[PDB]
Amino acid sequence: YSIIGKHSVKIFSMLEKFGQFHWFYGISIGQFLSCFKRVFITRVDEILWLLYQEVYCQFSTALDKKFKMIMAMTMFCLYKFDIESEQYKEAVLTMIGVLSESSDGVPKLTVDTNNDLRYLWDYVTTKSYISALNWFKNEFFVDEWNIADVVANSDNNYFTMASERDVDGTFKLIELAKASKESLKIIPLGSIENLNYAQEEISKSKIEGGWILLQNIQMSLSWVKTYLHKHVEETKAAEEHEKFKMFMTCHLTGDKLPAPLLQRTDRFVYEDIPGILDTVKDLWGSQFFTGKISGVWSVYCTFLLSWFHALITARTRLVPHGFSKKYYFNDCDFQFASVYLENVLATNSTNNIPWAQVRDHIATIVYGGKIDEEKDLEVVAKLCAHVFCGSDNLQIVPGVRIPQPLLQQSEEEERARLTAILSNTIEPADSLSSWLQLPRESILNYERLQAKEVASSTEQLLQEM
Amino acid sequence: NDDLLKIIGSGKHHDQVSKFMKKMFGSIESIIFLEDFITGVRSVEGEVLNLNEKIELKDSIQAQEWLNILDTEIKLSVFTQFRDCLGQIKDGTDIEVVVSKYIFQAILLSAQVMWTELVEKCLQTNQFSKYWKEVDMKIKGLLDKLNKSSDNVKKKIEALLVEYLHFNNVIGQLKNCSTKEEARLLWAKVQKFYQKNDTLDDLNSVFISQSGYLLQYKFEYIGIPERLIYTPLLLIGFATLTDSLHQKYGGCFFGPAGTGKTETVKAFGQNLGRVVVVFNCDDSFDYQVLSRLLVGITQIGAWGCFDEFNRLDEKVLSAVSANIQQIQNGLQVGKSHITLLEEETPLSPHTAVFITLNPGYNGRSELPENLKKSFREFSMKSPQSGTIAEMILQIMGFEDSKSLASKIVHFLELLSSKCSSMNHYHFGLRTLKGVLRNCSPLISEFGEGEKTVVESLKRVILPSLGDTDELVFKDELSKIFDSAGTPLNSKAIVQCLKDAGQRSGFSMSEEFLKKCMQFYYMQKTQQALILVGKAGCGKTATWKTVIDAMAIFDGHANVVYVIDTKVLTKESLYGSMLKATLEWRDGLFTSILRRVNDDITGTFKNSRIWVVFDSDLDPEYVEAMNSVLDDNKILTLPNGERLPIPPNFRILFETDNLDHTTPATITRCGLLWFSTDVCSISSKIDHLLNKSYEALDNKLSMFELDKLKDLISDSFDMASLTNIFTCSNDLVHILGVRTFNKLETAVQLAVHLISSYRQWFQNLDDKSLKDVITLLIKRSLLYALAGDSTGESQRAFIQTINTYFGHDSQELSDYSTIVIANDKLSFSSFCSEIPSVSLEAHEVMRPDIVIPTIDTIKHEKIFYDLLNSKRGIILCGPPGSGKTMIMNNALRNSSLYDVVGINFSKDTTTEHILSALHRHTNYVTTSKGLTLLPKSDIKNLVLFCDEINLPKLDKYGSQNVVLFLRQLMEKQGFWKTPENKWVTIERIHIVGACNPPTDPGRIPMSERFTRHAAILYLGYPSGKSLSQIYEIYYKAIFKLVPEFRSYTEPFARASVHLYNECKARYSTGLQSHYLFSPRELTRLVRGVYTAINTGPRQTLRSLIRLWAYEAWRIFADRLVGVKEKNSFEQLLYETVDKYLPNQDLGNISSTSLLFSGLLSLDFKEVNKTDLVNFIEERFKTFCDEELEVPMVIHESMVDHILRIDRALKQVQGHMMLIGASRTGKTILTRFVAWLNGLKIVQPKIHRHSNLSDFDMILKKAISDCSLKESRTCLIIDESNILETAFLERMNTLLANADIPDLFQGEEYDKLLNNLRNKTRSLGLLLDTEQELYDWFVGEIAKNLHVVFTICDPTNNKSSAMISSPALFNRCIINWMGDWDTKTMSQVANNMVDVIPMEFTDFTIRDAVVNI
Amino acid sequence: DPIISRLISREFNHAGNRVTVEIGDHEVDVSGDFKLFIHSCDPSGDIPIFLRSRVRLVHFVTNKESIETRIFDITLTEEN
Ligand SMILES: Nc1ncnc2c1ncn2[C@@H]1O[C@H](COP(=O)(O)OP(=O)(O)OP(=O)(O)O)[C@@H](O)[C@H]1O
Ligand SMILES: Nc1ncnc2c1ncn2[C@@H]1O[C@H](COP(=O)(O)OP(=O)(O)O)[C@@H](O)[C@H]1O
Ligand SMILES: Nc1ncnc2c1ncn2[C@@H]1O[C@H](COP(=O)(O)OP(=O)(O)O)[C@@H](O)[C@H]1O
Ligand SMILES: [Mg+2]
Repeated sequence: YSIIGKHSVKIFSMLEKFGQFHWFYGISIGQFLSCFKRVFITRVDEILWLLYQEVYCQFSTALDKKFKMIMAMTMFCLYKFDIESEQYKEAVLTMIGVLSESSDGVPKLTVDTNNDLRYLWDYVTTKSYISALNWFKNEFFVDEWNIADVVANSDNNYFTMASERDVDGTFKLIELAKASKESLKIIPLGSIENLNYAQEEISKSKIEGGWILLQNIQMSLSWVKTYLHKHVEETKAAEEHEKFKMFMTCHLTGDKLPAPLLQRTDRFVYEDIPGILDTVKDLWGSQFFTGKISGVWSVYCTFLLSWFHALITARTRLVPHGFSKKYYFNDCDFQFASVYLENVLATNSTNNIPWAQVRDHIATIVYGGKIDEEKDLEVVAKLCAHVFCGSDNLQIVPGVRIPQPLLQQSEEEERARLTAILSNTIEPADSLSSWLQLPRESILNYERLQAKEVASSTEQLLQEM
Repeated sequence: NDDLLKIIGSGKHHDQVSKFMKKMFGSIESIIFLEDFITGVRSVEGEVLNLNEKIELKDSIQAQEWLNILDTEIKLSVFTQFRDCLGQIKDGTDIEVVVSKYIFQAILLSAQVMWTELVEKCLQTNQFSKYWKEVDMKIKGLLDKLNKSSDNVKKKIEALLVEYLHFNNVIGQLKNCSTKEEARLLWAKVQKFYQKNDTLDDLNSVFISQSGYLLQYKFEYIGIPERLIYTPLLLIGFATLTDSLHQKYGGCFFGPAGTGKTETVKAFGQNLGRVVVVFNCDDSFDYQVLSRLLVGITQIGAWGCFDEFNRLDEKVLSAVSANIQQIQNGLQVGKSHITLLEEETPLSPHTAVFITLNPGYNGRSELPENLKKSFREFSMKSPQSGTIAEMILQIMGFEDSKSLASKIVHFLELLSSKCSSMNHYHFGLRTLKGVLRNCSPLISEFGEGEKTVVESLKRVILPSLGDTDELVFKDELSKIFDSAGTPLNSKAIVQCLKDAGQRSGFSMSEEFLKKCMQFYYMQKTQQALILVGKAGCGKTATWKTVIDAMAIFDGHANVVYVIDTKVLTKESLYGSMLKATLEWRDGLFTSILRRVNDDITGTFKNSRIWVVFDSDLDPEYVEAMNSVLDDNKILTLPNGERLPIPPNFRILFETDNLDHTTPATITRCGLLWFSTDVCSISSKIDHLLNKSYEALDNKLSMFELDKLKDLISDSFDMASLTNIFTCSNDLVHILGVRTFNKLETAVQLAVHLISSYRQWFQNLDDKSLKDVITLLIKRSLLYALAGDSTGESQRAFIQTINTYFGHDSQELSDYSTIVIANDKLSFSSFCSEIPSVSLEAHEVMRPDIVIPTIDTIKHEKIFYDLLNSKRGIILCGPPGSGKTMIMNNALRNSSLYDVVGINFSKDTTTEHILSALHRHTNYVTTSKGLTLLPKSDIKNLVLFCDEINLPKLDKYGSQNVVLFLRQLMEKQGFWKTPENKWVTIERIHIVGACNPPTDPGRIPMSERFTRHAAILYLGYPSGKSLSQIYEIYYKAIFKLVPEFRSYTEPFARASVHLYNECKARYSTGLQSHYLFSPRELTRLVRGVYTAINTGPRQTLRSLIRLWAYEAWRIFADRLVGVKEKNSFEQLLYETVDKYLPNQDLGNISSTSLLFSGLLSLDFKEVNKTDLVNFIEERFKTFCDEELEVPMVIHESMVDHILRIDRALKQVQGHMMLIGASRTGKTILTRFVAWLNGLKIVQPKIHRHSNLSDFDMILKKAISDCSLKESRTCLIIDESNILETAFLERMNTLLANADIPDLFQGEEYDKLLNNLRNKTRSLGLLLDTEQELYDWFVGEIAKNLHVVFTICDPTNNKSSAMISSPALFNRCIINWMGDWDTKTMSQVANNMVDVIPMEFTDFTIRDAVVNI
Repeated sequence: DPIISRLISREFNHAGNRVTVEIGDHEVDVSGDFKLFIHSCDPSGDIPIFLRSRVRLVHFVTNKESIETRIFDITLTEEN
């Protein structure tokens, strides 16, 4: 058991160190024990491996894709370094060293000796990075939990999912509730009315047993430390109360939540990123709920914007090679651009040529407002050049051509026609280089960097213990 | 509340309210009455607005009621004056007519509306060219009207110029467009001011379009504010602000400070007829005031801007941020009433909130999450320069403003790409704003041309370039634009400059004339000047020379104030306000302004005032006066004023580096970079010689002087010295100073040595005379180049000198001396003659005792020669090398000079210097120098500052205490820190000692200070002179045991061998406290004497053991571990065997030789068993009488008790114990003190102890030691030293025998009085004030005993104790750091002395202890 | 603070019935019924070397090493 015991500390020490780095990455000793208890319900060897599997399956969910992968690589080195040969240890460390830029050399080749490990070197040598990074997860042979699975296993009434500003799992939670156990109640924390209504709907829902969500807690935080800190601590009767589940939404990049509260509540990182085309379809999708307020020609501009926004946001992710730094573009930025679009049609003639100042205003005030680096400001602009000026056929992306309103001038026809152009397109394999004008070479450079980050942080973590 | 109450109270009067309006309006300053009626109002700017209806005022009227009518009429009055004017210009009336009768706000709005409408139609026709010239004419028309204008209306024309230039600029851009589409894009981005001639509600009739969006002009008065020059970037800010506001979103711009984000919010308000309220956030700003202000804004429907929102405290910021959301959420929805600060207040929908966000330490600050969805963030950027250049050129009087702006930018841009990367180089727009600002006065001389641009370029750009880049300038200036061949003011200034220098001593070199010219041309335009260069560049010469040359050329007198910036505190210099009585006291920089501003009783109006800051300049100091450096030209008090500075009043800055200062500070001022020293090596010496000759003229006849100057001229030529100064560099220089700055040291010495033998020059042979000169010149030239050298280097340099001087001329020897008869004339040069010293047994240790050597006399002579020159001396060298002794003995011998020792520590204040001096110096108001600080007696005073490279430096890194001495050496007096005037010190000299700056603890000193010093490196001597020296020391003490007179030399040789070995075996490579010096030898020599003078008749076996014990206590007590401790046991053995071969020795280990005077009446070797038993009978007693503490008496402890005993017995007893923890170092000290009959003082310090408290604890123990004759033992622990100052006080108590600060002023007089009481009581009168304090000090030195207990010397705080030289040198260091295995077993045995246990297998007790 | 210091080191000034201790200045009577304990929260904060040596340092912290001990109890409940 000492042999089991020694491993579990270095495991917990690793999970602990993630909490030092980032606030949301806490782990408690009881979390670790509850996890280790699960492992039961050469025997010592199997139980050990049952731990490393179980630890991966439970604590993976509460980390982001980077930390998922650092935990995988580290855990693999914590296990296979002790168990496997010293021949093994330097071969895998030499490979982690190529993935980081620490060193580059070729490991021990032994025919039939190691094939799993011979298969990794193939990934690293083929310069295929993301696959090499995942190899450490796969090597654990675990069926990796969905937020859903987590929720089903969990019997806690509280949950906090942090997420990057790129997304909001608000809509994941909607389909999670609808598919089983219904009872979805979205509560925005805005002003005093919202907080005031909020705390009312909280106390009532727990007795009723409905699901509740507290959208974007970070913003309302001063209140959290006063009301929620007391309230969630007091509510050990919430365990006694009807099957009910409360959810809270954070942002990782942003104001730091209290650790005690955070540890009480289950944790997930919504890491789930939509396609360019899918976001086009999600954007265009809602715009029909308005009714009909604007003319046929506008619908075209609104479709254009739907593409534009879905292209800049996709480009946001890929830095450095893409934008210089991480910029976040919102639904608010879409709204202000559409507002100006309705207005430029309301103030101008139905001649198509108003297009020049549509570019400038969208690229320098509406979206270029936040942008501070001149390098990036030209990117926004060159994209407006492409999305906004164009005659009759645009070809926003290589597959798809966007044709200008027809003489028939039907707005219901045009919706159907522009929805049809979306349904016909299939977003290619290489979308991030083919659709966002940027070259493939740059995409790989990005892939290489995120590899480098996981491999570095693991080297560092191994030496530290 | 306060101001509100005054208004309601003052209602009867009405007139009193005008003061408060300025606050609740922002635009207006005071209200105008006929008393019955309000005729109008005036703005803070000066502009007079008259109302349409003058409001009548009566007893039965409320302030509420009358003021509310005023607000309404004031806006209506604006519409009136607007339509009145707009209609006029519609009927083609010239703008010059309108200006005189319409308020700016009204005429501005009218121009905008008419312009916009005239350009709107011009887009249809495309008749741009014809409207353009038309406007261009109005531009010139307004420009010439400005020159003929009353200053108040001069603001109005200038403000309108901002606008009319913008007008023509837009039309011009429109003229240029490729197509009509291109023109209609450009036009959409502009702010278009329209009118409704269709509907009523006239205050709602004027509206503004931009980017497709409209914004209704609210009518509110703005006055005539200085209008922001229109840039594309400006319009874009205006464009975002309108796009945010249209959707009911708040505007927010983040960016670097100095981008004018608030200026923009201000401007954008004004353009729409609003006075935007700016909340400067976090400037001691209450939340309750802002919560007030917020409600006021939501009711009045005003515009609020949070100027640098980021700088608010988390508590405040949450509260504010939450409030703002309510408002922005209320507007977005349009809720009539919204709740904020838990009150239902109504919200005007005219309301808007703006947040400027300056960057923090990380980068650009952020909005709280709630505000992110409520505001719209924008990135302010500095404007591309080209655009601002053109406009600024256009306002001043254009010529071709388009091409000058191209050309200026290209040039500045080209400089950046072509010049070297230098730290102080700025070719940023700040620089072109400066070149442009410099242009205005320059136009007055020449034209509104490129040639005036050209001259401004070379006025600002050139003085800051360094020689390589100085041609890059000339090459690209002529490449871009070639303007003029010759300069005006070429002859007239120059002759006024040369005549000033001939009088000053100076030589007109290519460079000195250049840098003199560059300066002259700068003072003209620039009010603040910066002079940067290598220390001794000639900067104080250039400016003092130009300044002087202007009183000859203009005829205007100068009044110069040189202030060392960093010697004084910001409070001492700018203005200090005192906590409780909040009394405003002047300071230094503000008080000298009051002579010019407050009381120009004499001529200050016709005079020029110049305020020079010699010292290194830092942000904190320049920031406190940034307002004078601003366009303001006014000084801002911390509380209670702005004081205006005239154009007479110039600020200079001379410094050596700029690394600390801000590019912002530079570009307000004019920078004069001194690339090289102004003048030739020869030319410096030339001036220097003549300056030296002048000193002598007041103590030497013309016949003597004429003849001595004839000698100097023919003895040394430049060709010789050239190679000597070249070779000076090929040498290793400790405390290095550059060759050029060595010259004052040379010539001053040379002149003094020659003027010394002046009587012997009357009759002496003309061949022989030359040789006397040449020898002294060769000598003085040696110490001035090679004095700070190894002397191993000096010897080699002596030949280098001989080489390059003429071959026949008298050669220099290592110990060369000149010899002359006392009463009868003789000549010849013979060397190295030494007196023989006899001193008795008691004389062996004496604070004033030096054994003359080949080197002692050599050093004492040169050191003394420098004082006669009156040059500052810096003695550098390792500890124990004799800097202190050589200095002290050369001066304790002479009647001329009188010495005062100041011992410097890590943190010494400049007042410490002054307090120490106040006993020996006397202020007298003699007319010769106003206040003077001469010495309190008639003959010269010498301040010896020991450890001058020890005091620390500002966070920027500048040691003020050093700069204070630099002030004394260069300026000759100093500014009084409290009373605030100049005191010129009379006949006081600076001499300092310091360790090499490669040594740890040591701080590097400023070449600006060390340039004034002759530097002498003194090392250790021989290992063979040391042996000679201490032989005479043993000789003296062996007058007590004459039977061993044979044995004095082998004892002296042994002592030195042990020294040599300890120093080599145990160095600072093993432990930091392994630091040995001849001080230890002198401690050993005396330590032997003391045992003899109070011991039984000594056998040869006794004496060697007596010597061995002292050798142990002086060299090995400090040694750590056992490997080194055993090493010394064998070393001691090894040394006796080589020098004193005997068979009578015993075990020489410290444990076996125990010497004490506790049992014996004499200091004798005692028995191990006799001592242990004596301690045991005394420890019971000490246990019972004092603190009850059980301990085991063991072998080590007895040895240690004797260590402390000898320490506490010596007259000056300082011992520091290093004991880890639990060793009992603190208990043993208390015990040995109690045995010796010493009062045990242990500072009762605690968490809540101030310095004053510890000051008290010290002061008492000091006063009880002299006035009560206490014989106290002061135990200071590492815990006791709470601040750094505590330890600094402890130093002063050791290095000197008193703390001067404790007893100063009145507390000095009280002590002085009490002292005379006790002095008389004991039976002596002491005549002088100095004679009494010298007893007081001498009493402390023999009654006060400081014992230090530090546990881990590895700790950084306990490191500082050991580090401190004062403590380390004047203490006996002892090591108790670990328990020995033998002492562990010994202690364990006595503890298991009680026997519960019974026989066992195996001893039973012996086994348990071993586990 | 330094003053408690004599109370920590067992130093006292004896009388027939009364036992006195010096704190700051005032000499106060020690009961015998009197007990002293010192409490701290953070091992990050360093206590002075004088105290640390006379004081009985005890760590009431649930450590990482706590997991080692607690996993064997959990393993053996599910193993034997
Ligand atoms: N034209 C000249 N001919 C001869 N000597 C000159 C000339 N100009 C300057 N010097 C020498 O240079 C020195 C000028 O000292 P000054 O105080 O101007 O230098 P500094 O850089 O201000 O030094 P610090 O910065 O230490 O005050 C004078 O002592 C003088 O001997
Ligand atoms: N030539 C000498 N004559 C007399 N004493 C000397 C001589 N050389 C060294 N010493 C001894 O060394 C000590 C000199 O130390 P000091 O000059 O104070 O050190 P430093 O000047 O390096 O601070 C004196 O106590 C003195 O006894
Ligand atoms: N010789 C000894 N016999 C018994 N106890 C000792 C001895 N030396 C030190 N101690 C113990 O170690 C502690 C140190 O006492 P102290 O004299 O203050 O030394 P320090 O100043 O190093 O703490 C005491 O509390 C004492 O109990
Ligand atoms: Mg000077």
